[PDB]
Amino acid sequence: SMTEIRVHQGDLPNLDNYRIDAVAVDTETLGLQPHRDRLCVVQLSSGDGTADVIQIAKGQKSAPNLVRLLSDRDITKIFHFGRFDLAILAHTFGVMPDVVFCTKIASKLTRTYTDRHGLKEICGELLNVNISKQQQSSDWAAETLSRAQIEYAASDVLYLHRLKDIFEERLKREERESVAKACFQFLPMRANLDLLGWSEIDIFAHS
Amino acid sequence: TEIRVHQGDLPNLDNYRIDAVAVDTETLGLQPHRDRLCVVQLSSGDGTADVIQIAKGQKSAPNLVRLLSDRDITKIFHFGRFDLAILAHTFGVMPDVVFCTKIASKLTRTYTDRHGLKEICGELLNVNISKQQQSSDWAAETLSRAQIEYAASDVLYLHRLKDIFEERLKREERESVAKACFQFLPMRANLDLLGWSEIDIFAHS
Amino acid sequence: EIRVHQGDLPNLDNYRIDAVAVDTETLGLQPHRDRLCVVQLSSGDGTADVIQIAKGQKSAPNLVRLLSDRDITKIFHFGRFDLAILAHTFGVMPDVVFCTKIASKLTRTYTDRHGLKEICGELLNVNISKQQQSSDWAAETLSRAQIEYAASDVLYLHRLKDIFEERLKREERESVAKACFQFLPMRANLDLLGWSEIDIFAHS
Amino acid sequence: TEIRVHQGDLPNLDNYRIDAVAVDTETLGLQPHRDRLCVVQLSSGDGTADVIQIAKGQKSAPNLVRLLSDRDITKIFHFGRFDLAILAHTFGVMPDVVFCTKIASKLTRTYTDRHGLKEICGELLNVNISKQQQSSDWAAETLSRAQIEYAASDVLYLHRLKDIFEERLKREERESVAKACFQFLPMRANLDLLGWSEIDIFAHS
Amino acid sequence: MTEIRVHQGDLPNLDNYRIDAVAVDTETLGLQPHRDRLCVVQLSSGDGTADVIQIAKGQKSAPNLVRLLSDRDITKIFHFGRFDLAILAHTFGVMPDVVFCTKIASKLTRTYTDRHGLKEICGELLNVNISKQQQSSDWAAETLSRAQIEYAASDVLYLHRLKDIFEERLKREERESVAKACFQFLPMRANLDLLGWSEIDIFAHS
Amino acid sequence: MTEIRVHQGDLPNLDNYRIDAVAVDTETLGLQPHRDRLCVVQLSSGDGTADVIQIAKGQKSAPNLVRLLSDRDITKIFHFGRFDLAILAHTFGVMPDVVFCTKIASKLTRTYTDRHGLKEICGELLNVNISKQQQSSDWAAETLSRAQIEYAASDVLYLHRLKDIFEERLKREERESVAKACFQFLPMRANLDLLGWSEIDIFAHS
Amino acid sequence: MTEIRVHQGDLPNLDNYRIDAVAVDTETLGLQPHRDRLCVVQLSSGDGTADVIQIAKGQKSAPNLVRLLSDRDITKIFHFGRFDLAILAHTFGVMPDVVFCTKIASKLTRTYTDRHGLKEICGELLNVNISKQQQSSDWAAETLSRAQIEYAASDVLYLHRLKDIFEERLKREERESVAKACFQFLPMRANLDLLGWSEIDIFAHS
Amino acid sequence: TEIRVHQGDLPNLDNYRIDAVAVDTETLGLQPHRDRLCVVQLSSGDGTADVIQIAKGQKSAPNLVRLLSDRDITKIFHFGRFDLAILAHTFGVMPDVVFCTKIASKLTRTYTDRHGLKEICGELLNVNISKQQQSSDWAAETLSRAQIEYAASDVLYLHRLKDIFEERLKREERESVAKACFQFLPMRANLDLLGWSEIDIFAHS
Ligand SMILES: Nc1ncnc2c1ncn2[C@@H]1O[C@H](COP(=O)(O)O)[C@@H](OP(=O)(O)O)[C@H]1O
Ligand SMILES: Nc1ncnc2c1ncn2[C@@H]1O[C@H](COP(=O)(O)O)[C@@H](OP(=O)(O)O)[C@H]1O
Ligand SMILES: Nc1ncnc2c1ncn2[C@@H]1O[C@H](COP(=O)(O)O)[C@@H](OP(=O)(O)O)[C@H]1O
Ligand SMILES: Nc1ncnc2c1ncn2[C@@H]1O[C@H](COP(=O)(O)O)[C@@H](OP(=O)(O)O)[C@H]1O
Ligand SMILES: Nc1ncnc2c1ncn2[C@@H]1O[C@H](COP(=O)(O)O)[C@@H](OP(=O)(O)O)[C@H]1O
Ligand SMILES: Nc1ncnc2c1ncn2[C@@H]1O[C@H](COP(=O)(O)O)[C@@H](OP(=O)(O)O)[C@H]1O
Ligand SMILES: Nc1ncnc2c1ncn2[C@@H]1O[C@H](COP(=O)(O)O)[C@@H](OP(=O)(O)O)[C@H]1O
Ligand SMILES: Nc1ncnc2c1ncn2[C@@H]1O[C@H](COP(=O)(O)O)[C@@H](OP(=O)(O)O)[C@H]1O
Repeated sequence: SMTEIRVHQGDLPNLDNYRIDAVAVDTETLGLQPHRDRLCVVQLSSGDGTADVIQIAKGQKSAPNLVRLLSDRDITKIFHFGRFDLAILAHTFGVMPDVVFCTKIASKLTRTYTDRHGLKEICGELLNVNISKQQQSSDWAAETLSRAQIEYAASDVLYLHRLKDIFEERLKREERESVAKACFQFLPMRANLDLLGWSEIDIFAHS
Repeated sequence: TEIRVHQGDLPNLDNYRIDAVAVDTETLGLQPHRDRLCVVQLSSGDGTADVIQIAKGQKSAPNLVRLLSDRDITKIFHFGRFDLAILAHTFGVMPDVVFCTKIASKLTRTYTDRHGLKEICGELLNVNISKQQQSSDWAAETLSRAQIEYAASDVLYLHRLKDIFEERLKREERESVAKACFQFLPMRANLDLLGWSEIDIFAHS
Repeated sequence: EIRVHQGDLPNLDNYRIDAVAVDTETLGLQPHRDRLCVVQLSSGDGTADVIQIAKGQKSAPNLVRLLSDRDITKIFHFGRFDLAILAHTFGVMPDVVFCTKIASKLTRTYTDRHGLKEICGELLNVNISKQQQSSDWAAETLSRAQIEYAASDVLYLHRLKDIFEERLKREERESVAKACFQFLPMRANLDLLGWSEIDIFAHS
Repeated sequence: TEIRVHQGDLPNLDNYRIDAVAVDTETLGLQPHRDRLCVVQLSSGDGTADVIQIAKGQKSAPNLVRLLSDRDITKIFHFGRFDLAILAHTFGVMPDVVFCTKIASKLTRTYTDRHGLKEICGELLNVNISKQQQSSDWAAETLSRAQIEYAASDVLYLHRLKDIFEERLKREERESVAKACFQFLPMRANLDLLGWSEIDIFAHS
Repeated sequence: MTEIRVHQGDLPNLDNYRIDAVAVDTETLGLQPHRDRLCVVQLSSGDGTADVIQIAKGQKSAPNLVRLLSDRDITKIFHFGRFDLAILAHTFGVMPDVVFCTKIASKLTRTYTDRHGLKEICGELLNVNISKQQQSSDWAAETLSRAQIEYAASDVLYLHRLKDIFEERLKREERESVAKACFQFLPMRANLDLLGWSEIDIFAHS
Repeated sequence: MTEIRVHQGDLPNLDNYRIDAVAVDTETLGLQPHRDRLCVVQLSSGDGTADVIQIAKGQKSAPNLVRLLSDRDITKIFHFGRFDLAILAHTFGVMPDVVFCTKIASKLTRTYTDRHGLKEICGELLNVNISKQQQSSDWAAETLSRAQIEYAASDVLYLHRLKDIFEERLKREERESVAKACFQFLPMRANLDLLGWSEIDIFAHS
Repeated sequence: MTEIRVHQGDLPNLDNYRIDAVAVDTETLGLQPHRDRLCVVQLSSGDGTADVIQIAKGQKSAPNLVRLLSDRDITKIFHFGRFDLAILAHTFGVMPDVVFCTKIASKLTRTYTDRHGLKEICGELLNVNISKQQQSSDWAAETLSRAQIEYAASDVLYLHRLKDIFEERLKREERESVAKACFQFLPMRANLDLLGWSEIDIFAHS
Repeated sequence: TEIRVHQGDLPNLDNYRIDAVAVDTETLGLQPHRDRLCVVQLSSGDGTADVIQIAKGQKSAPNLVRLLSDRDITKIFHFGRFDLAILAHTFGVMPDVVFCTKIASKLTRTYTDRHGLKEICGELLNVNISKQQQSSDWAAETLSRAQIEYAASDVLYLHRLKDIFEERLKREERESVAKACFQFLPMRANLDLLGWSEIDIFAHS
C-alpha cells in the first residue's frame, strides 16, 4: 500500500534503498513509440515490498541517481518486457542498461504450456497475486498522479524479484540457463534496434 | 571456377589456411530433427568451391569440423541461422565466430524487403544465381552437375558480399549492431533446435 | 433536461455561444441510402436539443444558421460522418469544427480505443450506454431511451474539448489538430463523392 | 537526355525561373529518422533534369531550399507525402505550394487501383519507366549511369502529367477537392514525421 | 405457460392452420442437408401457440405439413428461410414458393446494424429474449427435453409479429418490390445450395 | 478487318437490330455508378460487327438504344450484366428485364474452374484471344483511340456464340430453370446495388 | 470429493484395471514432445475414481502402465488421443493400437457444432462442468496441488460415459465403421507427428 | 504415343494382366454429388494408355470395376483421395489396394511444398506435363486430341514415379508410414462422400 510507496519528482534523492545486487524496474509513458511518447514515470523496487515511483518531467534528460543504478554493472536490472523499458530509458537518458533479466523472455523459455506471458497471468500462476491492469490506459503525463495510478505503477515492480527467483529455478530445472543468459545479453541491442528503426522487424527471420 | 566434390570430409585443410570461410548446407528439408544434412559447401573466396557429400547417419567430419570450431576463422553464411542449426545438430559443434549476409543485408539494404541471396548477388555483384536445383534430392548418392554447380554458387560469392556489407555497416555506423546480432546467432540457432523455431523470443506476443 | 423538436429548433435563443456540440442519428452509415433522422445539439450547459428530421426534409433554417455561422465552432465526435450527412441533407457544409475523435487520436497515444464511450469513461468518469445505437431512429415517436441516448452524445462534448485542448497544448500539437479540423469538411465531401473507402493520402 | 549532376546543391537558379518545378528524392529507405536523404531530383519540364547528391550529415542546400520555399512556384511531386517529409526533416523547410500526381491519379483515374508513376506514365504518355534501379545504393559516392537515368526519369514527366490531370480534374469538377488535398499534404507529411505515419488520422478506427 | 403441441411425424390435421400465413422453422443434426437429417419442423399460426413435429430418420412424407408448405394461398414465414427451404425440399421433395424471410427483411430495413440474427431482432423489435442455449443439442433424440421444445417453439412464436413490423418498414422505405423479388428468388437460392452451390454467391463477379 | 461503327449519343436507327437477341456491354469511368458516368455503350447483332456508342457527360436519354433495352421480345446478352444493368438503369432510367448473362451461365456450367472472366471463357470456348490492355483507359475521352474502340467491340462480338454454347450446356446438365431464375432476379440484384447493397450478398446468413 | 490415488512413477499394480477399457490422459510441459516432457499420466477404470501418476524427468519405463497400453484386449479411451499417443510412445517406446477417441467421435456425431473440446462435450452430454484453470500450470512440479490433481483426474473420470453415448450415436447414424477406421489410423497419425509432420494434414491436396 | 479411346468400358483386360495399374479420372468438377464422372484413364506402365469416356447416367463398367476390385492389383493414383471418391460414388466399388504419388511425395519430397503431378514429373523424370486442358469440357461427346493427350499424360508416368517414391520411402525408412496412409485413403475418400470433405478428421480444431 501507500505506506510502502515513495513518490519522487525527477530522480531518487539517493541510493540508500538500492545498495543491492538486483533492482526491479518499470516505466510509464504516453505510449509505445519512444520518439513520440515521452517517458513519464520510472518505478523501482529493491524486492523488500516497497517501491519508488519517480515522475519524469517533459524535456528531462538526466536523473543521475536512477541512471547510476541503470549503469551499475554489479546490479541486475529486472524488467517484465525489458525490450520496451530499455528503449525508452536509453532514449530518454542516453544510457542503455546492459545487465538485465526479463520475466517475459524467462516465461517464454519456461512456461512452454501456454501462450499467455503477460505479467498479470504470470503473477497469478506463479504467486497467486492479483494484478489489475485498469490504470494502464491513463494519462501518465499528469502533473499529479492519482492514488490508483501510483499503486498500479508500484505493483508492476513489487513482484519481479520473486518471479525472477522462480524462473531461475525453472531455467535450471529445464537446463536452459545459458539460453536465457544469451537472450538477456542481446536484449539491450534488440532495444537499440527498435530505437534505430527496426522495431517492426525480427532481425533473425528469414523474411 | 573449380568445384571439388568430396565424400564425407575434406581430404585436408590445404586450401583453408585462411581467416574467413564461406559455408552453406543442403539437406532433405528445413526440419533438422527429420531432414538430414546432405551436403556442406565451402569456399576460401578464391573462386573455387568444395562440395562435401555427407552420408546418412554421419556425425563426424574432422577436417570440416576443425574449421567450424576454429575461433580464428570467421564462418560466412547466408542465413546462418539455419546452417548453424543443422551443423550443430549433425556434428555436435556450434560455430561461434560468424558473419551472416542476410542479417547484414537487413541492416544495410534498408530500401528493400528482398534479402535473398539471388537478389543480393544480382544487385551488389551483377551475378545471376539460379534457384532451380534448390528443390532437388540432395540425398542422392550421386549429385547432378546442376546440383553441384548450384551448391557451389551458394558459397562462391559470400566473401565479396561480406566485404561490401562491411563497408556499408561502417558507412552507416552499424558495426556494433551487426556484431551483436552475429554473436547471438548461434543461440538463435540453438533455440530453433530446442523447439522455439517458430517463436520470435523477443516479441511481446 | 432534453428538448425534443419536430423539424428544426424553434429559435436560436439557447445558442448565442462560441461553440455548439452536434451529433446526428440516421438509418445507417450510407448517406445516399440512409436518411438523416435526428440532429442533436447542446450549448454545454448540461441540456440538449433533440430535433427529429422528417423523411424528405430539405431545410432546417435555424439549425443551418448555426452550422453556417463561422463564429461558432461545431464540436463533433467523429464529425467526418456527421458533416457528410448534414451537408448531404441540408446542402451546407460546416467549416469551423472540432472533432473529439481526431483530438483523441492526437493525444490519447496510449490506447487504440477512441470511441466516445471510452473517452467519456476515462476523461469524465461518465458512463455512456450504447444500447439504443441500434434502434429505429426513423420512428415517428422516439422512445425515452432513444432520446436519452441521442442527448448523451452531445451533453459532454464541450467538457471533452476543453480537456483535449489542454492536452493538445501540453504536447504542442495545436497546429496539427487545427489543420486536421480544417481538412475534415473536405474529407466528408470526399466520402459523399465516392471515396468513403479510400484513404486519399495512402500510397496504395 | 541531358542530366546535370551536382554535389550538394544547384550551382544557381538559372534553369528554375519558372512557375512550377518537378521534384523527387532518393533515400536509403522509407524511414526518414533512419534513412538519410541521398539525392534530390529537379526538372523544369524542358526535357532535362538536375540530379543533386546530398552528403551524409548535410544540413543545408540554399538554392534548392529557395525553390522549396518560393510560394510562387508549385512543387510537383509523385507521392509528395514522402518527399515533403524527408525534405522538411533534412533541411527544415516544408513546401506549402504543391501538386501531387498520385493524389491527382486517385481523384481522376477512378477505373483502376494502379496509381504508381510507371503505370501513370505508360497510360497517359506512352512512356516506359524502368524500376530496376529503385532498389540500389542511393548513398553511393558515385551514382551509376543507370541510377542517374532512373532518378531523372522520376521528374522528366511530372509537368506533362500535371497538365493532363488538371484537365481531368476540371472535366470531372474535382479541382477544389484536389486543392484541399494538396493543401493538407504538408501536414500529412508532418504527421508522419511526428509519429503517425501508420495512422489514417481521419479513420473511425 | 406457452402451449406447445408435440407431434410424431406429421400434424394430425390442419385445424389450427386455416390461416393466410404460417411461421416455419426446422431443427436438424447440422447444416449440411445431404449428411444431416431433418429432425424437427416447428409451426405457429401466430396465436401464441406452436406445433413441434418430430421427423423420424428416413421419413420421406408428412402429408399435412407438406400441404401447408405447398398451399400457394398460405405465406410461409421463416427466419433465414434459405436453409429451411433447402432441408424441407430435400426431405419431402416439395419446395415452398410463397415465402417471407425475416432475415432478408431485416437486411433490407435494419440498415443501421450488421446483427440480423433472430435473437437480436426479437430483442430490438419486440423486447423478447430468445435463449440460444439449446441450438447446439441432439435434435435427433427420441424424446426432446422441455428446454429443446421451448427453444424450438420460440423460433416460430414471434415471426408473424416480426413480419408485420418489417412490412411497415419496407413500405416506409419504399422497398416492398425489392423484398418481394428477393423472396421470389429465395427457393431457387435454396435449390442452388442443394445442387452444389451452397458456398457460392451466384451473383458475384468473383 | 472487323466492322465497328462508332456513334455519338445514340444509334442512328435500329436497322441492324431487328433481331431477337442483342449483345450489350458498357464502359464507364469506374465501378461506382453514382460517381463514375456511363461513357460507352457497345452493341452487336452477332454478325461479326459492332456498334460503339459514346455517351456524353450528363446524357440521360438515347431513344434508339433505350427502345432495344426496353423491348421485351429482344434478349439482352451481357457478360456480368449485374454491372451493366445498374449503370444503364441509373443513366437512362430503364431497367432491361429480358437478359442472359454469360458470367452467371459460366458459373452454372463451367463447374471445373473458378476463372469466369470473359477472356478466359472466350479462349476456352471459342479459341478467341481477348486483350485486356485497354480496360484501364480514359473511357470519357472525347475521341476514343482505335485500340479502345477495338477493345470495346471485342466485349460484344462473341456473346451470341457464347450464349449458344452455354445454352447447350445448361440443357445438357439440366439447369435451364436455375439459369432462368438467376437471370430473372438479375435486374433486382442490379437495383439492390444502386440502392446501396452493392457490397452485400442479400442471401447470405451473415 | 472424488477418490484420487496419486502415484510416483507407475501404478503399484493392475488390480483396479482388470477391465475391457481404460480411460487415459497425460499432462506435459507443453505440446512439443521433443522438448516438453511427460509429467503425469491419468487413468480411470470408469468407477468414478482415478489414478494420477507423476512421471519423473528422464523416466523411461513404467511397467504396469505400459502393460495396459500394450494390452490388445483393453481399449484405451482418450480425448484427443492423437497427442496422448505421441507423448506416450515417445516417452515409453510403446504405441497403443486399440483406442477410442472422444474428439474424433464428437466430430463424427456432433455435426451441429464446431466445439469439440472436452469441457463442451462434458457439459452437453453429461451436464458435467470441467474447469480448465489448472491446464496452464507447472505439471512438472515435484508436488502437484490439489487443484492440479482434481483437474488431471477430471480428464479421465468421464470418458467411459462419453464413449457409451458416442457409440450410441455412431450406431444411430451408421458411422461405426468410419469411426473404427479413424481409430485404427490414429496411432500412425501420432507417429507422423513424432516424425515431423505434426503441422501437415497428410491427406490434403495442398 | 498410343492412346486407345473407349466408350463406356475397356473391351477386355488383355492389356491389364499386371500387378499394378495407373488410374486417373476426369469430371465436370470437384463435387462428386454434382459433377459426374466423365473419363477414366488407365495405363499398364508400358508407355500407352486407355481413355474411357463414361456416359451421363452410366452406372456400370464391368472390366474397369474388375480391375478396381482386384486385390492382386495395386491401383496407382496421383491424389487418389479424389479419384477413389468419384469412382466409388459412380460404380459402387471402393478400391482398397492403392498407392498415391501425392501422399508419397509429401512423405519424401520434404524439401518443397510443391506436390502437384506436373512438378513431380518435371523433377523426378524431366517430363513436362501441360495443364492447359485441365479446364475443359470433359463431358464433351468427342474429346479433342489435346484433351485425350492430357488425360493420357496423367497415367503414363505413375508407375515410374511409384518406383522412385518406393526407393525414397525405403531410403528414409518410411514404408510402414506410407502403407498406413494408403490403407486409410479409401476411408478418407468415404469421409469426403459422407460430408466431411472440408474437415481434417484428425485435427484438434
Ligand atoms: N509492444 C507492446 N505490446 C504490448 N505491451 C507493451 C508493448 N510494449 C510495451 N508494452 C508495455 O510493457 C508491458 C507489457 O506487459 P505484458 O506482457 O503484461 O502485456 C506493459 O507495461 P506495464 O507493465 O508498465 O503496464 C505494456 O504497456
Ligand atoms: N525458413 C527458411 N526459409 C527459407 N529458406 C530457408 C529457410 N531455412 C533455411 N533456408 C535455406 O537458407 C537459404 C535461404 O536463402 P535465401 O535468403 O536466398 O532465401 C536457402 O538455402 P540455399 O542457399 O542453400 O539454397 C534455404 O533453402
Ligand atoms: N464508419 C463508422 N464506423 C463506426 N461508427 C460510425 C461510422 N460512421 C459513423 N459512425 C457513427 O459515428 C459515431 C462513432 O462513434 P464512436 O467513435 O464512439 O464509435 C457513432 O455515432 P453516435 O455517437 O451518434 O452513436 C456511429 O454510429
Ligand atoms: N510508403 C511507400 N510505399 C511505396 N513507395 C514509397 C513509399 N514511400 C515513398 N515511396 C517512394 O515514392 C515513390 C512512389 O512511387 P509509386 O507510386 O510509383 O510506387 C517511389 O519513389 P521513386 O519514384 O523515387 O522511386 C517510392 O520509393
Ligand atoms: N449457414 C448458417 N449459418 C448460421 N446459421 C444457420 C446457417 N444455416 C442454417 N442456420 C440455422 O438458421 C438459423 C439462423 O438464425 P440466426 O440468423 O438467428 O443466426 C438458425 O436456426 P434456428 O433459429 O432454428 O436455431 C441456424 O441454426
Ligand atoms: N465488381 C467488378 N469486378 C470486376 N469487374 C467488374 C466489376 N464490375 C463491373 N466490372 C466490369 O464487368 C466486366 C467483368 O468482366 P470479367 O468477368 O471478364 O472480369 C468488365 O467489364 P468489360 O468487359 O467491359 O471490361 C469489368 O470492367
Ligand atoms: N494441438 C493442441 N491443441 C489444443 N490442445 C492440445 C493440443 N495438443 C494436445 N492438446 C491437449 O489435449 C487436450 C485437448 O483437449 P480439448 O479437445 O478439450 O481442447 C488437452 O489436454 P487435457 O485434456 O489434459 O487438458 C490439451 O492440453
Ligand atoms: N481439392 C482438389 N484440389 C486440387 N485438385 C484436385 C482436387 N481434387 C481433385 N483434384 C484433381 O486431382 C488432381 C490433383 O493434381 P495435382 O496434385 O497435380 O494438383 C487433378 O486432377 P488431374 O491430374 O486429372 O488433372 C485435380 O483436377
